[PDB]
Amino acid sequence: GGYDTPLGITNPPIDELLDRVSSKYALVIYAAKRARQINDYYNQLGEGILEYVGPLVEPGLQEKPLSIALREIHADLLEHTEG
Amino acid sequence: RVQGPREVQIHLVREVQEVYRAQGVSIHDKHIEVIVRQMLRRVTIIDS
Amino acid sequence: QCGLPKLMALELFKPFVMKRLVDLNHAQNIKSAKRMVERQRPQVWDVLEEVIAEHPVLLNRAPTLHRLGIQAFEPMLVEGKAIQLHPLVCEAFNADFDGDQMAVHLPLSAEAQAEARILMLSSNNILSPASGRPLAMPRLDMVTGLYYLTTEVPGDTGEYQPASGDHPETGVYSSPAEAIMAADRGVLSVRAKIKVRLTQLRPPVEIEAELFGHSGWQPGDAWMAETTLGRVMFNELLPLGYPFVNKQMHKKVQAAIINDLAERYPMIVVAQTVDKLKDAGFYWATRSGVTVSMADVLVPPRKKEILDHYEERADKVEKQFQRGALNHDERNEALVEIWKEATDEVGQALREHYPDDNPIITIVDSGATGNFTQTRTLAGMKGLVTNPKGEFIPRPVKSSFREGLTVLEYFINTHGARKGLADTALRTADSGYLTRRLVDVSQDVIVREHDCQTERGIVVELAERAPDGTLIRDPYIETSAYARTLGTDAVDEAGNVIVERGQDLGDPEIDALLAAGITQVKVRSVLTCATSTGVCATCYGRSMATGKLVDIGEAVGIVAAQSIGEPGTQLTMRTFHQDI
Amino acid sequence: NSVPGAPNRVSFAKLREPLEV
Amino acid sequence: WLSAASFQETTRVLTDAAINCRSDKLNGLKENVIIGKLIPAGTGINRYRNIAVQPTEEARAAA
Amino acid sequence: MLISQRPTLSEDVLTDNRSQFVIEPLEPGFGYTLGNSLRRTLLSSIPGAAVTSIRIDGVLHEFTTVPGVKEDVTEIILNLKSLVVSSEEDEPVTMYLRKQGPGEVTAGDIVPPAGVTVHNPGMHIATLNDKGKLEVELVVERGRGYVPAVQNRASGAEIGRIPVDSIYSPVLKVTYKVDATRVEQRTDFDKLILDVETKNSISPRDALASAGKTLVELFGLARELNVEAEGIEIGPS
Amino acid sequence: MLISQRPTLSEDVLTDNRSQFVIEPLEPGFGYTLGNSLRRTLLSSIPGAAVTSIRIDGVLHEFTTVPGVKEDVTEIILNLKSLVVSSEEDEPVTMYLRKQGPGEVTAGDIVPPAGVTVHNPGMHIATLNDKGKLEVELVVERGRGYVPAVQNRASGAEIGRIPVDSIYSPVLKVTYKVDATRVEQRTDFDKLILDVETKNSISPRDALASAGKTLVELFGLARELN
Amino acid sequence: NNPLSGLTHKRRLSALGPGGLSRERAGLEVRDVHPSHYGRMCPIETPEGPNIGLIGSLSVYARVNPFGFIETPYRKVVDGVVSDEIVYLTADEEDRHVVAQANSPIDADGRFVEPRVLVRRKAGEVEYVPSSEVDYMDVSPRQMVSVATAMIPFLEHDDANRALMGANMQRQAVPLVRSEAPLVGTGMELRAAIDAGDVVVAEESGVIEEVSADYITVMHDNGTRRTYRMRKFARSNHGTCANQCPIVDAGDRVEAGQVIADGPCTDDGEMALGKNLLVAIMPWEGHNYEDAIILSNRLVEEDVLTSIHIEEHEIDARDTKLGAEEITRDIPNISDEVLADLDERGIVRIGAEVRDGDILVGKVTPKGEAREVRDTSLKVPHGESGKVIGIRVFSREDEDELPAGVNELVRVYVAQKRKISDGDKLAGRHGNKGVIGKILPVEDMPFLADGTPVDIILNTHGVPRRMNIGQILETHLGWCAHSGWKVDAAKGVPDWAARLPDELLEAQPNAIVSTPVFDGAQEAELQGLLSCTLPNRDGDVLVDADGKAMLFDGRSGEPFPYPVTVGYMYIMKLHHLVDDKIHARSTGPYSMITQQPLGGKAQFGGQRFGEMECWAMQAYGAAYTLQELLTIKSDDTVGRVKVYEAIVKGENIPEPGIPESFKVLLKELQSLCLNVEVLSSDGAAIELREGEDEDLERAAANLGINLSRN
RNA sequence: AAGCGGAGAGGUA
Ligand SMILES: Nc1ccn([C@@H]2O[C@H](COP(=O)(O)CP(=O)(O)OP(=O)(O)O)[C@@H](O)[C@H]2O)c(=O)n1
Ligand SMILES: [Mg+2]
Ligand SMILES: [Mg+2]
Ligand SMILES: [Zn+2]
Repeated sequence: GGYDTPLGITNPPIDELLDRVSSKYALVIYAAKRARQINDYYNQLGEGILEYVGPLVEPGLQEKPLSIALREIHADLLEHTEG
Repeated sequence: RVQGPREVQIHLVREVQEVYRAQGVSIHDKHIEVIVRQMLRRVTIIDS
Repeated sequence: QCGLPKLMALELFKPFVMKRLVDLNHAQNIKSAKRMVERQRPQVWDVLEEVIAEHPVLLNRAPTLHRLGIQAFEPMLVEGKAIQLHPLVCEAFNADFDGDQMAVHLPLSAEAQAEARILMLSSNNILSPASGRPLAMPRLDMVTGLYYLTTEVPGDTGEYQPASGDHPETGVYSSPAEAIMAADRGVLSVRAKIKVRLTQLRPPVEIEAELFGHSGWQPGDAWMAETTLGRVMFNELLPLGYPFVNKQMHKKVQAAIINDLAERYPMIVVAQTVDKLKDAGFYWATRSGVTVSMADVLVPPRKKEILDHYEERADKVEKQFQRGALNHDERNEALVEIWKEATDEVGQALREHYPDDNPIITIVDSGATGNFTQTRTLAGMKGLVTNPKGEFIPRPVKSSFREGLTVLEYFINTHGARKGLADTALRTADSGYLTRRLVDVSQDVIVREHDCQTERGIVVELAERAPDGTLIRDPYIETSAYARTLGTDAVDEAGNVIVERGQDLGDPEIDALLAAGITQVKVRSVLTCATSTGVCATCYGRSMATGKLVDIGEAVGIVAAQSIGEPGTQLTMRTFHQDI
Repeated sequence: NSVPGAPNRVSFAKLREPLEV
Repeated sequence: WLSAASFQETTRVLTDAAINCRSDKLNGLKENVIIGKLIPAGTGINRYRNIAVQPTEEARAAA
Repeated sequence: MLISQRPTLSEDVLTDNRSQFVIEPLEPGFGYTLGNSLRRTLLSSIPGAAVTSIRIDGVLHEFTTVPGVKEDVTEIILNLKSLVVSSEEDEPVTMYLRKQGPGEVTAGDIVPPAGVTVHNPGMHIATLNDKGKLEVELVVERGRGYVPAVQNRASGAEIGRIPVDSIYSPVLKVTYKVDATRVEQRTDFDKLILDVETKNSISPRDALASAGKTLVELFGLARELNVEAEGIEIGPS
Repeated sequence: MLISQRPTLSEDVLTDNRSQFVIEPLEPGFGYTLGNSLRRTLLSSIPGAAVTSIRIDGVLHEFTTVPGVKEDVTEIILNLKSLVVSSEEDEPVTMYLRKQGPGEVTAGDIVPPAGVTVHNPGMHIATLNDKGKLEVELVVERGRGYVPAVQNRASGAEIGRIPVDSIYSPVLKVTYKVDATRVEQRTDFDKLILDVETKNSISPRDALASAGKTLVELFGLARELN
Repeated sequence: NNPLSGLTHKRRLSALGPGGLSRERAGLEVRDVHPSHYGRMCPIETPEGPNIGLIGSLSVYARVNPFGFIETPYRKVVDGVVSDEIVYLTADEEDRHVVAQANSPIDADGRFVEPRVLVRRKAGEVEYVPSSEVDYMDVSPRQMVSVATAMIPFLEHDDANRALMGANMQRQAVPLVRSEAPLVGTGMELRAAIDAGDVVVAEESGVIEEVSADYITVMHDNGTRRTYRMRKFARSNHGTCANQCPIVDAGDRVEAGQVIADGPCTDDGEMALGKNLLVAIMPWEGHNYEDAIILSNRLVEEDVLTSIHIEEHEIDARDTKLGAEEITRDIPNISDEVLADLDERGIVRIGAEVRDGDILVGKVTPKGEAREVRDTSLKVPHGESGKVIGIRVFSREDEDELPAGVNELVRVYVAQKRKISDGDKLAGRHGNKGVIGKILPVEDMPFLADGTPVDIILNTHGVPRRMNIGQILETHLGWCAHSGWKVDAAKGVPDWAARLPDELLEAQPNAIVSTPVFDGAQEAELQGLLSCTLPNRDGDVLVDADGKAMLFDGRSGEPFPYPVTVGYMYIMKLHHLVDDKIHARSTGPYSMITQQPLGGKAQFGGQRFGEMECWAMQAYGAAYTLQELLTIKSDDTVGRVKVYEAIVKGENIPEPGIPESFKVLLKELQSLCLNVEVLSSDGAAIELREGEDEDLERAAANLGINLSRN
């Protein structure tokens, strides 16, 4: 698209993210579920391995899990089954 | 009682819209139809 | 973005800062970190910077009359004790900076943050959910800047001179860079007609069709424009593939441009264009030269003659009454008519006297603020005043606020301000009570499914057949037919179909319908839906705030009540301004 | 005036006051 | 009866409810807000709460 | 005294002839005393060469169209006014452009005299179709800035000499902006972003380097009033 | 055409603390930016000396009064806020003020150490009627800009210390006037006249030298790009 | 707040009260201006809240009858000659005569210039009648306005709303440290300060014998001597500072009724509530958008707008069943680094600077089963600081009057100076009001030709639509007064200066002039004065005949393209400061019946999330934000601690529970003899009565109800 | 290891 580089909360653009789902209300749960999975993986790193995997994309210097989840949704590394 | 529900709905929506159009306020008619729809959902029982 | 004081940020984010202090080994336990935060050691401002990044906050201002009273922003630490708010979000909140205050809330869990970051962000809510008109657009000073910039004044410096003999053209330029260099040297004005060679701006429709036709690949294709430099500098702010406008920017023109952008482009483009317009408007409002002084307030040249002419007639009526011909009411009505006519005549004389570059007239003419009644009151003649009961006092106020009212003219003029101040404080209760009842009646109407497959619907007039042999568009057609799905095929002349069933009625559909010659239409309405509980997304139609078909799970029964009850309450608290 | 040590503040007024506050 | 009681005329509503022995299904917005669970609108309906997220096979295998 | 924070100059190469420089962290209020001076010095201080007048045979009285050529006089003037030429000689130099036959007359047929060089040979000037002939005489001089058209002095002698504007400066566009940085707990320092776009004869880095050598020698005049003055020192590199 | 002239600087004295400086011939348009660079530098970043704290004999804080002195401590501090002093040492230096008996305590009763001078020896500080005695101790330091008061417990000072606000800049007023020579033939140039008035603590010619030194140091970042 | 507010608190007529009206069920015909209020009750000054029209102020000349009816003075006119006899009339009688207007054209001999005059008839109607039957006249203009409304210059050029706002806002100004007097004002300031009672006035003539900052000793002419004491740095009802300063020398001769000492907001006997500032009127870079104000940095360096605020704290040592509480130094185990400022027997030392969390007086209370003791010393609340001015200690040992069961009472006074900063509120006399949006350095503000920067910048988009153009007239006249003028009358006198009183044809720089409320300077006289003004130290005239100047740009240096309106204006600092309005909280005290956070700033209190905000959240569709707001952040007693622990330890936030408010509601419904039950999917009503669940207290630190000890 | 309810008055948006 013909837009300047987004900065902060506006990256990735919501116009691209909204093509991966069917509603604006499914994206919230999609990202929240993925973020919870990432956090659960992170905080039990020292103990017995858990099924949850991630992050799939290379994280930044210090990034909160929600941005990682959104950047994985944008890169098309996940898939969800609406219930 | 005389004409019917459709005439009542037309009358209500038009009468409500006139007041707001006089002062210069724009509201799409779809916002006044939920309320009017909610005002017509019952029946009085005559013989049981 | 928003600006947050360091003290408030430090107090709202205590648990996160304590966790980070323990993690980086700046403390030894959780009891040490709490004391370190309470005593505000210099080791607490190092981590606060990176613990608030990408964590949104919710800002709220009371009363919350509609949805856009709460919005989510990204915080940035500032020095001081006041919250900094963007200029463009002051119309949704209805906030001005003379003593207002706001409240700040913080989301905690992952779902709360996702909702604040996806649903409630301030860059996603630019259109009004009640009519679809943009709410984050230039206003006040920005309108004045954009109106000064894009204006052409005849006879200015460097104007194009179409002559021959000695100097061929004297005013054609080779690029905007050369024009800017000339303006810097002071041999040109940004409001003088010139001819430029543009290469990175798309031509209008007619020029594009006549010159290139197939496609104007604007990256490198050149054309000649006949315009001012301010208009080029204004067009360099709109998206790359947006045709050249070349008009003076009254407020309505800016509103139409914003509407078109929001309708045809994604949201990031509009959110990034409004900021550029803001910057340019603020920059050029300082150079516009609008200032108020007692010399700018001109007066009619012939007020005395008009006033004496009407005073003679008033005296005639009074004498006739005294002789015994008229009663009291007839005398009052005659005097009221005479004085209203006199005030209108003086207003017309004033409007005719004023020049066109006066700040007093320019501010109102550009659509920025105010009306002409206030200008007439300030520089012309106040007119007729009312009574405590509401009637008209036969004696008028023949002096403006520029000359200064006398003692009893100033006394009988206080009857009309007390009434406004008292009604403003007594009708708001009625407005709020009505809004609460409306919200409680219709709190269960929610979009439940996608389509009920019904054959029913309402009929909309959609323009009328003029007796002369033409069609006049219905005056109120954007509140009755726009944003509604069609219910039956629009068949004209029994020859073909213009719009098929299930099509949204936008601008092109309406224009094609009028061109084909269809007057009355049938559309799907919520009154005739067939769903047992709630409504469906096809009968309701298009969402006024987002422009797409309404989503499943929307609470369309609270937004309706808020949309109805906001304007009434808001107009109750602005009585004397301009009743309800 | 009428106060023993008041400062001098010249006035634009044209009328005369028969009575003091 | 909970919503009606919280709107107006609490005493009359409660007297009628007690005489009639009414029961409340708790399937609205006001009632859910009062008792403290998710409202049945927006991100609170079943089709949106019951979502399953898992990495794709190709991406999972790659890492 | 010492500032305690040495400023540094970065660079970002957007395009072969367009760059953005950044200076940070400047002390509070020093981003506005540098931006405007740098912009003005870049725009109207660096010398260059440009066309000053042209003479076209045939077109003597009327100034509307030249027979044999599709273009008119104004288009020819605009095409010639965007020539990127460089000259070392100080006196005015006269060059001739002669073209015959059907074809596109481009800037590569100028055949300049010694010294002057044309840096953009592939620029369209005109196009001859109806067996037209082009004979143009151009005058090239040197200067700095945007010296506009100069009224003809010896009008009677040289009747057809058409004066034009001159773009002497190699630099075409410059802009600046000022933002805020933290640099410790202060939070209110300054950062200066400067965007430069030049012509096809100099590079933006060289232009910036040449604009900061005419400003040192401008405030050297003030500094020579009193050598020992107790100013401010950034320090060694 | 290329101009072979080079800009030059000349001075013209009007008084002991006012002066005018003439610069010419500049390029057309380059007359207000140079003047404003100089003016912005002169009004912010000229080093000077100022008082930093005071200590009176019988008073413990600012909101009090001295016996026999007609003013309270707060307006004595406000009166001292307009003292013009200069020093050349690089450490805080203490000055003493002692007065007894009826009279008027002015700035000429202060005895400064070696290296400090008071350039305003006639200003008014206080008045002592018949039973008032004033014994003040002042501290003087060097710096630049405006620095508010430094809290007592930050520096671990005593209890009778009274920090005061300090202003260091020795420049009073600056303005410029640009004279254009806009004629035909494209032979243009500019003249700049800069008018500087100082605080009597530094000659107006030295403030300009300091500003020029600062700017020549600062505009040297772009030159190293070579 | 200041002398004017106190003087206006009395002279106030109230319709409410026992035996009067009601604030809600009042109406609209009793809150209106009646034609019989002319001369007796001011129509402009009144509150703009729910008390509008139910509270008013007495007029300047009115008095009260023995029966209780208000009267006004009129000057009696007989057979067309206006006499000098004054008679006090009440509305009953005033409805029986015909009363002329105050500003009528008297012919300097007792006859009206023009027979046609506006008169007030029986029913309050005004009519134009020939000057033949009149029998009374007004004593003067300004007879229908109060004392606070008579201090606004150019009042007849403002609309009623903004005039009301300015009259109300003049009573909120805070005293400054210098208090200079207005350059252009009315004649009402001198009397409104002497009669308020905040100054010292000599009672009898004499020769001042001694003057100090504490007292003034005056030696009368009959051998008697009198000493006046002065109150220094005394706290006001509202926390401001009340000070008095002598303004006489050691040999001057005074007279009865002369002013001897100043007061809080007084300057040489005249009321002074603000300062004179140089104003330019223009939009500037968007920093004065929507009623914001741009300020210079010279007003912070030179303490132009600064004020002293004082605070008072109290503690009591009362008896209890287990023993007696006593203030001492032997506190239980606490670092000896914090017991440094406290003197030998408890209370802090005078002159010590204190911060938030410091100890003022050290009290210890018997804990209970000796050596069982607890710390309950007096601390400093959040966000407060300043020096300690004085300490007052009362005791029961020395037979002092104290309530029963209290042995000692201690009060500590703390003072601090306060500079102007972003968020503080400023206003003018004409209804202007705004907050400081920015404070700029001196060197990047628009400056005149001689190099003097402006002090404040006011936007031009708020003047025309609010109908208060008295401020631009005040700006013009203030510039003329500041610079001085001289009318050239060598060859006659100009036609526009025929009515100007002599001694008003020439002025010196920094003059002080007066503009009464309804007869002052006309626009012809102002336009004439603007054209004859003295130059500066050089032969330069900065402002032209229209009152506009040419300014430079402080950041770029290029001059602005058009001239701007420059002048001097009188600005006052209101008592709405941003230091008393910032508040934040994360966890603190909770309530008792319902466990929701407390409200207010005095105790750490939360912000109410009302019903309309819930409507907005439901309309957005945010179903998790609302649930989290209503359960774990407000009422869920078990979710709060778990949420805090999860946040501190970095794990995921848990799920909510059931709030306490629903349980309280069910208990009340059961107490009304109603059988409410919560059923399951197959009957079997849920117990909903707690249980034997995890009772662990992790995280150590108290959630926040109280502070944390070392 | 420890407290925080009612009544009235005046203000800000
Ligand atoms: N009792 C009250 C009094 C005030 N308010 C709130 O404060 C504002 C008063 O605006 P205002 O009248 O003071 C100026 P404004 O409305 O912005 O119009 P203008 O810019 O053309 O001058 C309203 O928006 C109300 O929301 C309230 O909720 N209840
Ligand atoms: Mg407003
Ligand atoms: Mg407001
Ligand atoms: Zn349907």
